[PDB]
Amino acid sequence: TTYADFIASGRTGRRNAIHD
Amino acid sequence: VKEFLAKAKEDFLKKWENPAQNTAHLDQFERIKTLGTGSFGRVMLVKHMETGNHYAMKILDKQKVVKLKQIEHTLNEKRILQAVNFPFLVKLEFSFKDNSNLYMVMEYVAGGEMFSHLRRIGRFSEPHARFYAAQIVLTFEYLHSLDLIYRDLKPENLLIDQQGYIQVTDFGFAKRVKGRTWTLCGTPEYLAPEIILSKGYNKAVDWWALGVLIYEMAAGYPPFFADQPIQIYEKIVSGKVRFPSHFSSDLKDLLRNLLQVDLTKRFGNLKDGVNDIKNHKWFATTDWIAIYQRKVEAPFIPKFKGPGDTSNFDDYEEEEIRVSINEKCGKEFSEF
Ligand SMILES: O=S(=O)(NCCNC/C=C/c1ccc(Br)cc1)c1cccc2cnccc12
Repeated sequence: TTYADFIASGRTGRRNAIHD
Repeated sequence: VKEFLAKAKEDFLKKWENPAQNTAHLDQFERIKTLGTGSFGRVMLVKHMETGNHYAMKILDKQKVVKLKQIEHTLNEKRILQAVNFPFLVKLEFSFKDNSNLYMVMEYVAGGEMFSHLRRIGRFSEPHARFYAAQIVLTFEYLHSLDLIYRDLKPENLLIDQQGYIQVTDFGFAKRVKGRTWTLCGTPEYLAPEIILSKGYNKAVDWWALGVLIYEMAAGYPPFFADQPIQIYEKIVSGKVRFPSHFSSDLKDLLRNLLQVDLTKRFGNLKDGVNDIKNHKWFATTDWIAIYQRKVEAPFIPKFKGPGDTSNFDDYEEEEIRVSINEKCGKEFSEF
């Protein structure tokens, strides 16, 4: 499931902002 | 509305032109606890000793803002923040600076981040998500009217207050711009294709970001995700979205419009402006007046147990405040 696919991933926590 | 915003432009303009400075000292506050952290600073629960009030003080290291080439952006932040005034934006109460850092003492929003609840809860029901959308809809309608672009919409930047309402924080990429702009800014998951495609952009990126928000709220995960940002950018520019089977048809069609790669076909960017959204089928039950007044039934109310209660925020290691004997980046920040 997409949900499963999402929880197993590297970006489930707080996402940082892209500067340079 | 048009009348409202009309009066609104005038107070912002006055403020825009004569931005305020140094409204306090460090030693008037009692440092209590880090509520968030970032590339060049941390936000702290702080207590004003004279009033016994609590605020969130943002502490920017001057040297690190310089190393990361973020001077203009930092300047935009304080200037735009002290100038705006809306029910869904956090209030900047003070600002000052010392030899070592820059400070912005804002209002302590007790409810915690939207991110936190949504992660724990999983996904929001359409009605709960819509409650929150409507609030970003008006907020953008206000923001854009002042020729501002927000540029950093994500659950991490939206806080919930005592009444279950939204409080948009972090105006580190906010910019007053008439015409196109070019900085690669934001969070990967929320970038509009034009931005990743280095093609100059306008406000339309704020409506694509909203389209992403609503999606992550109702389904529990972003419409485009992968392990590394390059993989995400690839998805964003592909213009291929799959919708969860539990999405209503009205929601699927609001989202098709908001997440339009063709920005001459994207809602919010069209002839009728923000009304295309405010008049969409999904929103047919929303009382925008009642919502602006905070007279709507808030679907969820994070309850907290008293002032200074920080149980809706994650724990962070405490770094100690160090203030140099030597003023650090004087010229670069003189207008702060
Ligand atoms: O702690 S916060 O930063 N929470 C929302 C910010 N989303 C995560 C970003 C954290 C961050 C901190 C320092 C830097 Br420099 C950059 C980002 C935060 C910021 C502004 C006002 C707040 C009021 N009440 C609680 C928290 C408040």
